[PDB]
Amino acid sequence: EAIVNAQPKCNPNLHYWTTQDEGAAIGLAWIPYFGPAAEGIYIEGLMHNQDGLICGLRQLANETTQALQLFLRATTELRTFSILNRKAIDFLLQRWGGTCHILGPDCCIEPADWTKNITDKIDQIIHDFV
Amino acid sequence: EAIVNAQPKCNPNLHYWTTQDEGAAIGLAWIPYFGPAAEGIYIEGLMHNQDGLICGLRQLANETTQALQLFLRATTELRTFSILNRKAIDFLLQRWGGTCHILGPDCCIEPADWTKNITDKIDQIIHDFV
Amino acid sequence: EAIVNAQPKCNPNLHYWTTQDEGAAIGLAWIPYFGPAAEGIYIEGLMHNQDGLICGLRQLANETTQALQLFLRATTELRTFSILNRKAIDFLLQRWGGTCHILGPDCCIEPADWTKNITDKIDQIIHDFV
Ligand SMILES: *[C@@H]1O[C@H](CO)[C@@H](O[C@@H]2O[C@H](CO)[C@@H](O[C@@H]3O[C@H](CO[C@H]4O[C@H](CO)[C@@H](O)[C@H](O)[C@@H]4O)[C@@H](O)[C@H](O)[C@@H]3O)[C@H](O)[C@H]2NC(C)=O)[C@H](O)[C@H]1NC(C)=O
Ligand SMILES: *[C@@H]1O[C@H](CO)[C@@H](O[C@@H]2O[C@H](CO)[C@@H](O[C@@H]3O[C@H](CO[C@H]4O[C@H](CO)[C@@H](O)[C@H](O)[C@@H]4O)[C@@H](O)[C@H](O)[C@@H]3O)[C@H](O)[C@H]2NC(C)=O)[C@H](O)[C@H]1NC(C)=O
Ligand SMILES: *[C@@H]1O[C@H](CO)[C@@H](O[C@@H]2O[C@H](CO)[C@@H](O[C@@H]3O[C@H](CO[C@H]4O[C@H](CO)[C@@H](O)[C@H](O)[C@@H]4O)[C@@H](O)[C@H](O)[C@@H]3O)[C@H](O)[C@H]2NC(C)=O)[C@H](O)[C@H]1NC(C)=O
Ligand SMILES: CSc1ccc2c(c1)N(CC[C@H]1CCCCN1C)c1ccccc1S2
Ligand SMILES: CSc1ccc2c(c1)N(CC[C@H]1CCCCN1C)c1ccccc1S2
Ligand SMILES: CSc1ccc2c(c1)N(CC[C@H]1CCCCN1C)c1ccccc1S2
Repeated sequence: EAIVNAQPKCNPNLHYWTTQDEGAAIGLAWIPYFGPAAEGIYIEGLMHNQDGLICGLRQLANETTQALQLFLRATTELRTFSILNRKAIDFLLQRWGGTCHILGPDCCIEPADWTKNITDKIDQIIHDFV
Repeated sequence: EAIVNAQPKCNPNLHYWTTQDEGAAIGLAWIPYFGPAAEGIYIEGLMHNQDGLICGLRQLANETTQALQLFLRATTELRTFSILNRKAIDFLLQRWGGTCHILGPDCCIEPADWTKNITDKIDQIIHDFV
Repeated sequence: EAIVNAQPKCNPNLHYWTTQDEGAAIGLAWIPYFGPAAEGIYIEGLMHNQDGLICGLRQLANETTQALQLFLRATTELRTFSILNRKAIDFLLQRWGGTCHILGPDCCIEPADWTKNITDKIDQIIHDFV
């Protein structure tokens, strides 16, 4: 489904903050006792609207809210950390949750290079005829 | 292993309640501020004992308790939400956790349709003989 | 990467404690009301330094701390239980997260036994010639 920004405005640039899971620690800075305080663990970056990604992203987050709110309504977990892990699992189950019928539309198996390994090796049983 | 109900009685019908992860929201009902209170988020349904599923299910839950209690004894999590996700992961690891030896018993790869794509395409190298 | 113990000493034996997820319960011992208290749920064992595993293990845990501390710094979860599950998911995504190109280096599909099922069944179309 296409994402069409339907907001009164779009800030086309995204000045973001995040954390780094394992920033190349400098010396002992990784030791909690010596390291940064809560305020100083953030990195920043600036992204522009190439391919319209920023305006699309603002619209996507907006459109995500209904399903996210409904998901939160139905869970009894107080804080939910597992959405991305569950999506990773669902990505795998959609592809590998059943028998992979080769050359079927729902089987992500490419036998290309290797059909050329047997059809190319027929001239070792037909052309080798003596 | 077969499930054999060994209870003094069986209620053969299951009047159930659950939640819907993303019920087709009507208007603004999905907004927590406007939506139902805790008591009003439930859907209901009624299932009968076709194939003996209800009596089997009551027995299954009964038999599950020992292993579930022992699992809970050994975890330090206060509330456990991850059992089904872990079972999904284990489903995948059992099938795809090693090398898939095609036509082996533990490899869920069907090369059927496509063995008929090469054995059917031999008459393009043997019957085409000129 | 090789693990080289660089500690002042190594205790070469590991007297360990753990829990058993589902110990073969004896009678009603699995019922929380009747079962062991927190102190009595542990099993023990003793492992020696065969293959240098114990000294390697002490070094591995030591070397793991930087990345583990940095991971903990960047999470907002108060208690983290999901590291091993996430590693299991990542194990699967590395192998099955894309299209599996058979006989490619990142495709864990063995067509061995079964290339001998078609190359062995050529003498049913070539040697059967009449
Ligand atoms: C995702 O993006 C959507 C588009 O920006 C957001 O839609 C907003 O939704 C709220 C309600 O949830 C609307 O607020 C209502 O506004 C009406 C009318 O407001 C004035 O404007 C009309 C002309 O449209 C005018 O004729 C009226 O007389 C009002 O003066 C109020 O009557 C309601 O009580 C209510 O306040 C927003 O207007 C609406 N925005 C737009 C641009 O349509 C949506 O909220 C976003 N989702 C999230 C989760 O943020
Ligand atoms: C799963 O289903 C099982 C089958 O319904 C449940 O088994 C129940 O287990 C409890 C103990 O955990 C038993 O309670 C005991 O009962 C005996 C005897 O009770 C009376 O009956 C005998 C005849 O059988 C009679 O001769 C006696 O004199 C008694 O008058 C008591 O002595 C014990 O102290 C204890 O209370 C249940 O009897 C038993 N039910 C059945 C139908 O066997 C099991 O509990 C279920 N699991 C869960 C987790 O719910
Ligand atoms: C993983 O294993 C590593 C190797 O065992 C551990 O390395 C330890 O790291 C701490 C700091 O994080 C060091 O403590 C420092 O020690 C120096 C010097 O101590 C004395 O020794 C030198 C000779 O090396 C001597 O010349 C000095 O005058 C000192 O008398 C202090 O100056 C610092 O203030 C600080 O205390 C350990 O020395 C170091 N151990 C070794 C064997 O190198 C590492 O800690 C382990 N990681 C975890 C998470 O446990
Ligand atoms: C469906 S994946 C997707 C969707 C939208 C955008 C992008 C990727 N990326 C990078 C992701 C970015 C997202 C926000 C947090 C920091 N990270 C790096 C980007 C790169 C350059 C300009 C704009 C954008 S927006
Ligand atoms: C091993 S999967 C399994 C095992 C037992 C039953 C069923 C599936 N289903 C539907 C599942 C049902 C379970 C309870 C919560 C609501 N959902 C829909 C069923 C359908 C119709 C009559 C009886 C049953 S019992
Ligand atoms: C990369 S997997 C790995 C790495 C190091 C060791 C081992 C496996 N095993 C068994 C695992 C053991 C680990 C500690 C908790 C209890 N369990 C059984 C072992 C067997 C016998 C002697 C030494 C060792 S150390």
